[PDB]
Amino acid sequence: ALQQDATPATREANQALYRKLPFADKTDFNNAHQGFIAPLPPAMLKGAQGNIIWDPAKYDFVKEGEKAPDTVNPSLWRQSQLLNIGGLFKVTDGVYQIRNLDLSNMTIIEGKTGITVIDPLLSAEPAKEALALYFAHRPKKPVVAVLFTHSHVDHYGGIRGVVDEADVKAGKVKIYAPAGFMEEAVSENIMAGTAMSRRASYMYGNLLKPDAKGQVGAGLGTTTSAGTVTLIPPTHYITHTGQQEVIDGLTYDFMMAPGSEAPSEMLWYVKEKKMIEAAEDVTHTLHNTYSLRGAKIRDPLAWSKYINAAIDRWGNEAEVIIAQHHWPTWGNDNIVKLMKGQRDMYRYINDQTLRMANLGMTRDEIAANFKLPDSLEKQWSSRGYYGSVSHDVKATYVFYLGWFDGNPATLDELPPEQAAKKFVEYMGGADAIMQKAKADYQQGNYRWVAQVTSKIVFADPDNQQARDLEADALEQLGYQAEAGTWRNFYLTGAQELRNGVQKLPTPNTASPDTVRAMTPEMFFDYLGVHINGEKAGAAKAVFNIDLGKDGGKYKLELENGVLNHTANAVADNADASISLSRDTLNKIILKQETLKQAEAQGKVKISGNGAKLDEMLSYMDTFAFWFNIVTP
Amino acid sequence: ALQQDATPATREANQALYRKLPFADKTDFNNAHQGFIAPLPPAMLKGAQGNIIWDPAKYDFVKEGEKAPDTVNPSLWRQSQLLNIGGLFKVTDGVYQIRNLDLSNMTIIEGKTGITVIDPLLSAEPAKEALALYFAHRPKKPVVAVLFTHSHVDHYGGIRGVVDEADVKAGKVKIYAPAGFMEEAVSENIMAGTAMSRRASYMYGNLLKPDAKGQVGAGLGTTTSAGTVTLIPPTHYITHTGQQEVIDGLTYDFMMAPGSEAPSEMLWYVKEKKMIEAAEDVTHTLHNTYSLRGAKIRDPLAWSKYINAAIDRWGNEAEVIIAQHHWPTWGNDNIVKLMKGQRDMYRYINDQTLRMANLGMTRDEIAANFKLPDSLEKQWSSRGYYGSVSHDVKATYVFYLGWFDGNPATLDELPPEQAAKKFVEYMGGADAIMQKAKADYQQGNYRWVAQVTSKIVFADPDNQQARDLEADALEQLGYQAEAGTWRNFYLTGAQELRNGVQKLPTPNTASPDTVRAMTPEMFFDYLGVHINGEKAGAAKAVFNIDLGKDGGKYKLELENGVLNHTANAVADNADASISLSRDTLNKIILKQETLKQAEAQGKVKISGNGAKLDEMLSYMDTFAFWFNIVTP
Repeated sequence: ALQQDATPATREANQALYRKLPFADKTDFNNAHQGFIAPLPPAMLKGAQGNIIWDPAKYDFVKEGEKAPDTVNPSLWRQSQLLNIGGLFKVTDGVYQIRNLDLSNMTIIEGKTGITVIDPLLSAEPAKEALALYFAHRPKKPVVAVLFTHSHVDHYGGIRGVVDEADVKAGKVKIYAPAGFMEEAVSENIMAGTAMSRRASYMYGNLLKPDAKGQVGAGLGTTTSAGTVTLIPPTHYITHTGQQEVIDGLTYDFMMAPGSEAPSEMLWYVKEKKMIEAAEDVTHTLHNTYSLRGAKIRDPLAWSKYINAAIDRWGNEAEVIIAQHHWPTWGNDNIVKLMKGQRDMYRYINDQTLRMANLGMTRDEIAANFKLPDSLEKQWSSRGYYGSVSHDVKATYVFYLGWFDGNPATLDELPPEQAAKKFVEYMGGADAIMQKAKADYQQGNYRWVAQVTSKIVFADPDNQQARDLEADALEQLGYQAEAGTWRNFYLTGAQELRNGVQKLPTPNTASPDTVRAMTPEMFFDYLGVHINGEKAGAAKAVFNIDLGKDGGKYKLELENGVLNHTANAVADNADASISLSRDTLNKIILKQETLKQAEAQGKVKISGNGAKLDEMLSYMDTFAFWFNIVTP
Repeated sequence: ALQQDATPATREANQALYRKLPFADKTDFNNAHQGFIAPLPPAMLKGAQGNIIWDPAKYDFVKEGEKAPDTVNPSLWRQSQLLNIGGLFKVTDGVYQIRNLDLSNMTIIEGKTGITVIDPLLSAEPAKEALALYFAHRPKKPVVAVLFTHSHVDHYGGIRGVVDEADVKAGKVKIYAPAGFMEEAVSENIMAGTAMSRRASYMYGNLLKPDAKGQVGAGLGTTTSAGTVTLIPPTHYITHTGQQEVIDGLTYDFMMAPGSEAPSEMLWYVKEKKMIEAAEDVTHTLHNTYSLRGAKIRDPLAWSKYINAAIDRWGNEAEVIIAQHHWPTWGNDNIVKLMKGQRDMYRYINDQTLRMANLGMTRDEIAANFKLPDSLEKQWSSRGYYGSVSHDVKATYVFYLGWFDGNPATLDELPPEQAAKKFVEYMGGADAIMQKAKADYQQGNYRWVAQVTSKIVFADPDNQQARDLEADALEQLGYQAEAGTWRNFYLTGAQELRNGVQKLPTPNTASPDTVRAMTPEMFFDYLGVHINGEKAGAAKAVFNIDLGKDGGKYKLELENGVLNHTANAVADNADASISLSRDTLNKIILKQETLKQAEAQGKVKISGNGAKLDEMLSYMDTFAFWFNIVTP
């Protein structure tokens, strides 16, 4: 089928929102263009081959002055043109940012000796063209210190595109991260990785075409970079909310996330610049509450209290605020106005969800009856371009109560494919449903049209008349979607409903630096996820692993279709004892080497019944990427 | 209230489970009867106003020898007759337990000077009689120390029914607890308290009659006591996995749960008795993963590693294991066997749910294709009597991925009330659904019958003919339910359709010891949850709270229907300033006094616009306990 135009119902709904929000307030466009020095270099970025790492003109069709197309939400169109305002910018005296060279920004602070780089993007190569752009318009100076606001891959992924590890190991450069950086940075997307990355293709529009009926943006940033993920273990750690550090003569007043355990989130304030580093916490969008790789950040109340603490502290004298994802704000009364609204927003999501949940309302009907106060709804900085008030309220309900709404009629519901066939039966077959869905599509009830038509699709994936009608309803819901994430999910579902899943390349896997940072317990947990519990449910096998002076000894127990691991343990009844170095284990994880070769070359000694080890490894499955999402 | 008999489909499903499990293995009954000394006093434990705190004959119809009724699942009935084996028991030389005087047990260990009490039950009155039943068969000695295993009301609720706080301050009694006991103990059922306690009435069958057609047990125990909930703050804290303590001559080797820097749960090993304290973490049921009042404990993988760490430690020399629930185990071979089967189950739940997730399966689909190995299926200690495999597996998906399954047709559905009206319309009305659902009922498809019949009831709560057919299907699903919590949920739901919800009294919310331990920030958060965000959206007020030495000052900013609070701050221009003692505030929180009554006695002074305070307080709703669960 073909991509349809906007229906009268969609145009009317988009037009109504265009007259609801303060579109006349061009304050954001003025802050975004402020301090502009130079645009981004014109050409794309490639790795060894022609694989595209970044395209500085992927969303050129989102012109700054042009009216929103009938197929794009007028609010998302405004954020997307505000988003593509990119280049090298000057925030204030001696601090500079490179925007729209990734999903996030890169901040460069100048000191007495050299420069300080903050959040060196998700990949090394975009971080390189960003630093080379800064040095194309400012004096050449050494990189003295690097900072990590969060402990996630979109904050540290390009560390060695800006600094050298030999200079970090030689003490020439320092890296500052929160105390629990290493424990949080590794665990981001390891256990549910394949499910998340396939979900991410829907989320960031990688399967869509950048035009008025497809990809347009992601809200928090334009799109993600696809280069090399790099990691250097930090050298200096911030431990408490009252800590202070002197970086190149500049005083950094820090503040850890709500005094939890090994805090992984960080906010600071340069006293001389009067500048708050908002990280991802104070941005110009409602946040998803998760990270780029699915790791959760915090709950709405903790987010709101995190901001309220940063208002009582620094609020009376702060004159600059910068973030990892958007443009700065320069007025003190403007900055407090911004934080105050962000603070109240997250507490409203938290407290009003708990109120209606205590009143007996279920997850979906709380999100329906959720009305924002007039002063918050009109704020541009809290529009759901990345997150969404709808699914954040639903997520807040599932935070306090379970997945279960309490109604026993939903405790053991039928699975999607079983229920669909029973739904189609009770509605009199596909043709009967089609006759009524076609009439609900005229009225613009695309949410309900998409819902019943999916029952036909899940009861019969071969019904192309239904898949096309569901895609049509999915497309209009995407045309009205204000969230770049919601729009990408809707249009990709419409794409794979008309055409089917496309086996595109799968941008490799884990990088050598993330596997190096990976801990042995995680690798053993990683192995247990691949064990087929059905095939291995009757097997028993015990192994001993010795990783030497860089890892230690581990006792592995396979039983009940389960792979347990215990550190600093040796089993006398081990079917086989394996002794290899961590470097040899790393390149085996990187698929750079096989276990069969490393054993034959003497890199792995397997003492005992080697047949048992091969038996366990045959119980392990492989995770195919392109699995069905919008279809069974 | 005409409750049906078991259908042929229900009898088939239950009998199939009988030929599936090792019912001939009566090992659990031997350990349940081991060490019996005396039964519980048959007299009921009545409250001050004649209320029932505990009934020792509540489940006398659950006889150990007789066969399970057709309306009770045979596996659950076996667990329920095991649960009613209560009284004073001897475990090993010098330690004793009282069982079935509460949902949990009370352990008493004899030292050189007196006795040591562990987990003094849920209420003071049962704990008082538990200590009396012990002293009815043992030399009278003073209680020397008290240990809390978890930081929840389930474990400390009856501390002062066993100990006097005067002797605790005078050093005559030491109260041991995990490091972060106080922070975790208070933040349980405060925010979503109303919703959870109402859902709890479904879970523990308090609205059902104790007979074969209704309430048979709660799996983890029979039921909960309804007495005075008390709390005395601990005196000695356990902080690390290596810490050792000599308590009344006996050596305790503690182990902390990993994850935080001040955990709230702990296990220990009494060296001189070769005994492991297993808490709730190694019992004879699959656990809910949450606590008694909703606060979550662990994910399945953390639960597995918790047991596994307690296996590496203490594993090969333990000769006795006791728990806060169920019966001990004595053979060292049997102890490791019990712990290993408990460990591998929770890892199986975690690792196998992530495997099917990475294969693209959704939450409800994973639970439907989830199958255990035969070695785990036969274990009695892993059967789902409290928690269940189905509901633990679904919660594990939500633990890693969100509530959203990825299908865009689920992202923005209709609320349950609007979707139900549209579903019934597409199905040709209620009577068309009824005729299909009546036939489905006779075919045994009770899960699907309750699902669509719920659409009728949510579209028309006054359709008593549908509420009956849904009740019939919910009733058969309860007769087949292996979990006492699921059975109570299914049967309480069917009861509230036939007769509706009968607003019987109220099951007591908070007690003075619980609120007195709350922090001022908690009361302000508790207040912000009650703010009706739509009556107070346009409202604006700033208040100053001063608690003096016992609390300090607080600035209460109130805009956008949001109650912000900031610690140790004053508002330069506030509507009113309130100064009162924390002891007076606790009287206002507990609804013993009001701020108008307290002000009429000079305890609260208000300097400013008191009528503005009266306005903002008028915006707060009262949470009705008896809200609708099975109907809108």
